[PDB]
Amino acid sequence: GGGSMSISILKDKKLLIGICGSISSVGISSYLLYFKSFFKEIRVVMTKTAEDLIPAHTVSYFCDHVYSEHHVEIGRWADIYCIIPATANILGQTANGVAMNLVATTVLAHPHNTIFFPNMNDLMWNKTVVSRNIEQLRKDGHIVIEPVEIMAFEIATGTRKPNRGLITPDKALLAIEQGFAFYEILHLPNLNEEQRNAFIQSLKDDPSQSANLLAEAKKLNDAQA
Amino acid sequence: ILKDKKLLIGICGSISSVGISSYLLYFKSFFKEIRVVMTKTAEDLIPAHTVSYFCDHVYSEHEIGRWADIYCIIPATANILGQTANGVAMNLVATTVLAHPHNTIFFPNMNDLMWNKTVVSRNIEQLRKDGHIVIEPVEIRGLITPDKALLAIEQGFAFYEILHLPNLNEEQRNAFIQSLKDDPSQSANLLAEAKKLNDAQA
Amino acid sequence: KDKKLLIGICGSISSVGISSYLLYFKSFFKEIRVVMTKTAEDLIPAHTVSYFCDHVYSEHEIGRWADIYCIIPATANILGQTANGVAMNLVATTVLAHPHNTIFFPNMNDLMWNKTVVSRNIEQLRKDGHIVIEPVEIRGLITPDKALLAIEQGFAFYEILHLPNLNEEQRNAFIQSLKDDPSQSANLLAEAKKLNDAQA
Amino acid sequence: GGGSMSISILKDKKLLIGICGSISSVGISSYLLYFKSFFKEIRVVMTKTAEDLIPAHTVSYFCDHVYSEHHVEIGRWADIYCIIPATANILGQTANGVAMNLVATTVLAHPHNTIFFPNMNDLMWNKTVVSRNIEQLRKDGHIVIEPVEIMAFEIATGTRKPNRGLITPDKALLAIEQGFAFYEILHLPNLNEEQRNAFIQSLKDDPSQSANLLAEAKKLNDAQA
Ligand SMILES: Cc1cc2nc3c(=O)[nH]c(=O)nc-3n(C[C@H](O)[C@H](O)[C@H](O)COP(=O)(O)OP(=O)(O)OC[C@H]3O[C@@H](n4cnc5c(N)ncnc54)[C@H](O)[C@@H]3O)c2cc1C
Ligand SMILES: Cc1cc2nc3c(=O)[nH]c(=O)nc-3n(C[C@H](O)[C@H](O)[C@H](O)COP(=O)(O)OP(=O)(O)OC[C@H]3O[C@@H](n4cnc5c(N)ncnc54)[C@H](O)[C@@H]3O)c2cc1C
Ligand SMILES: Cc1cc2nc3c(=O)[nH]c(=O)nc-3n(C[C@H](O)[C@H](O)[C@H](O)COP(=O)(O)OP(=O)(O)OC[C@H]3O[C@@H](n4cnc5c(N)ncnc54)[C@H](O)[C@@H]3O)c2cc1C
Ligand SMILES: Cc1cc2nc3c(=O)[nH]c(=O)nc-3n(C[C@H](O)[C@H](O)[C@H](O)COP(=O)(O)OP(=O)(O)OC[C@H]3O[C@@H](n4cnc5c(N)ncnc54)[C@H](O)[C@@H]3O)c2cc1C
Repeated sequence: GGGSMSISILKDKKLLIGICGSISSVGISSYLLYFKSFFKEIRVVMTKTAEDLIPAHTVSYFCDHVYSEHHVEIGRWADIYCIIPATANILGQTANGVAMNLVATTVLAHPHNTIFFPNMNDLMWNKTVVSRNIEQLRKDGHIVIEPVEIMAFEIATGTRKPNRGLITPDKALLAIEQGFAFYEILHLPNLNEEQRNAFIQSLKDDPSQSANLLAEAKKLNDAQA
Repeated sequence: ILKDKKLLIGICGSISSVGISSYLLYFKSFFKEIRVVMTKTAEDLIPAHTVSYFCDHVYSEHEIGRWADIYCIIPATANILGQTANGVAMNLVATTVLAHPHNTIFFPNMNDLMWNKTVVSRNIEQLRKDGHIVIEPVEIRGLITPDKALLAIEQGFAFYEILHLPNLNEEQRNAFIQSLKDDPSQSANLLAEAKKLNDAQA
Repeated sequence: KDKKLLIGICGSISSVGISSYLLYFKSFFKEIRVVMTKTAEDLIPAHTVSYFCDHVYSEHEIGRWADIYCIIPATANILGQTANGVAMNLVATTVLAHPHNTIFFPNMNDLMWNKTVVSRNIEQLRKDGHIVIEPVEIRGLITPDKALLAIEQGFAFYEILHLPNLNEEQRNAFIQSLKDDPSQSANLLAEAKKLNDAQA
Repeated sequence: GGGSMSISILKDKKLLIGICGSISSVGISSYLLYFKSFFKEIRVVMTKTAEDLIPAHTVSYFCDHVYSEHHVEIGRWADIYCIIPATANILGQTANGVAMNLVATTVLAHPHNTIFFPNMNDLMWNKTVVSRNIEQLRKDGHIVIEPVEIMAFEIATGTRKPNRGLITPDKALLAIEQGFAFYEILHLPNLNEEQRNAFIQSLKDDPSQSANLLAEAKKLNDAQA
């Protein structure tokens, strides 16, 4: 199924997007504008390197507000906290509980969990620490959306090298929907392990079903209070 | 037939400048060398250091007309059209139009409202009467895609080159032009045939 | 006629008194915003002008926000820019970004006013659909009340001239009554719209 | 054997040296100048604290170029990336995949592995986290050259306390040669565990043999393709 199918569950949600210092951040509007018609309100928090690549005044044209590091309530303001693109550095900080910029701090100050969208060249992606930190973030309850292997321009080399890049805005929207349904189903009180793994396994096989799955998981929740 | 030429791209203060990389990278495999000159508003939207990752050099408002073999302004604002159409040159982008030998290819980009303003159409027609080329935008009204932009650049180069062949006559001149306005992907084959009829009639 | 009015201030000494106009316009329009050039800000700070209107746009959207865009006072430079399609400051740009036409209130000394290029730019602006209110010989601005009457008259001019499914008869009938009583603009235009939809 | 014996393998190599905020950085010229006659080209990337101790304009007198934090291609530019002197902080960042300055980022963006030269007083060296991070860097494939116990001036105390200091420029040059031969031999395709451990064990017993060892390990590589 498609991406614009579980729109229901994002209709009233506040989305906070953290932008890190990756060259793909220059194109973040393609994500922002696409998300704009699905959430109640979208705000952005940026690192300094992201601001050096693309100014906060530019990003503000594509969302409701931009938080710059020159704001500790934004983690509670957001219903969904998504970091895209996420650098190896933000993964290292968040996986190790270090919070030196507002994006990494928002991970700790945000109530539930964070959805990361890593983006780096294949060289950095194959470093041991990066994989270790990804797996630590996953074990701590955060969600790390896998990038796709493509041949993109390498800023460093001026030629096309192998790069681990972002999924399209619709596949990202599906990833956010799926992840939200993941956390909500995982933390429903009046359910047992078999029904919970039943709802989770069908989310990993068809994420466009998130709306229908979550909607049914809530009604089996109250029926079993 | 552009692998020999130096391409200079001037960026003006439009939000579409944030996507200029999509053009720069695409052009990179067709021209000998691509450099960029920016306005201050364009730099405020997207820094010159960011653009530099996608080209050979970026000239900021902090010679280049003669360096370029082809000068393309993309995106072009209404203001840059008003300046160039009236011979006013207050930033480096407009000045390069005056300092560049031959003609300039403009890629205007504006909302549908500004495009229908009388002064804007007047300035477009003035630029066209002065020998410059103004590429029409499409409805998606935005800029054409990088592949169509490349075809338009090629077509414009072939236009100016055929129009300024010395020992050729009006009928064959419009003959080479009319087949370019009907098939721009033939620019390589037509221009190559126009030069060999040139020396054959010396 | 509770439309939104945007006023552009150019670098003229008369800008120091722009409040006398703003306040007067404020007593007719419910919402008034101002956009300034840098020179106008050097003469009178934007924070000072902000005491007399709802918001001041500085050089440190608004064309579509405004229903009526009026440049007062307008310098020779702003006339040269707007007449030639050149937009180098926010005031001149708003002329291009505004959906309809602009009302200019030129203010300059008689020397600059009698220069050929200035008259040429005025006539070019008029030929392009913009309205240029004539100054008085003192060459200064008309009083605020007459300025408000001129703004109403100009707005109704453009609105009546562009009625789609209405004919030259009723259109010239609504126009001739505007040149004789501009304070009737609100009553005239309101009657022109209802004859509009009645003749769809 | 001596240090100027395996010069062959550095003749065509580009060396990037990262300087961290240690007082020994004030004397880095003794290393730079000594290395200058052995590599094709030597560039430097500095942290802010290193720049506070010794200005980048001063270091530029002793190498080909100085990268200051006020440059993501330098990791691919370098053939060999060496961090000297390395602070406890740079070890903490690199061991945990955190990249907040250009030196630590270059570790991730550099294609192979990094050779660290730690330098700190004996007090910091005996902290548990420092040893843990050293061992983590070693387990992740990086090389950490051991400092030597001496009695040096303590900036903090104005008297001589025990300090863990750098090896001489020639022993460092040997360490770089040895480490380069280590990685190259470790990643030769057409070799088996017994021949590889044979080449490695003789590198740990005589590093001045690196040139002869690597040269032979390549010719047994192609002979076994
Ligand atoms: C053009 C370019 C593209 C890049 N693309 C990628 C990529 O796709 N993937 C990838 O993994 N890496 C990439 N990097 C490297 C990455 O930017 C560095 O690792 C950087 O240090 C991490 O940036 P960040 O936005 O995650 O955090 P940053 O906020 O950038 O943290 C480091 C930077 O922030 C500033 N800073 C100062 N104090 C602090 C503080 N207390 N907390 C936080 N920041 C501080 C510093 O000036 C420093 O440059 C790129 C670098 C460049 C120059
Ligand atoms: C987000 C945004 C998007 C826009 N998109 C479009 C569009 O698609 N189409 C369109 O026609 N118009 C657009 N405009 C309006 C356009 O930017 C203005 O008309 C502007 O004056 C055009 O500038 P330019 O890039 O043509 O040349 P510029 O060189 O930008 O023209 C002069 C401008 O540059 C700055 N500048 C020049 N020299 C200096 C200096 N020495 N110091 C400081 N500042 C200096 C000034 O602030 C001035 O506004 C847009 C404006 C904005 C804010
Ligand atoms: C005391 C005083 C009295 C005046 N009286 C009159 C009058 O009676 N009538 C009249 O018509 N005018 C008057 N002017 C304005 C003056 O005559 C000029 O015409 C002035 O440049 C008008 O500009 P502006 O008001 O439109 O402001 P703006 O359009 O903002 O003027 C442009 C300003 O930006 C700066 N600038 C320079 N280069 C650039 C660039 N490339 N891009 C952007 N900005 C640039 C300049 O310093 C200049 O002041 C007066 C000015 C002063 C100081
Ligand atoms: C004179 C002196 C000598 C020292 N000698 C030693 C030694 O021999 N061994 C040892 O282990 N420690 C030493 N230290 C302590 C060490 O400098 C600190 O731990 C320091 O924070 C690490 O410096 P660095 O060069 O590794 O990284 P730094 O780049 O120095 O990181 C911290 C410093 O960088 C600046 N900074 C700001 N934002 C960022 C960012 N996003 N990323 C990186 N840096 C940022 C800060 O101003 C801060 O002071 C010494 C300190 C001093 C003052």
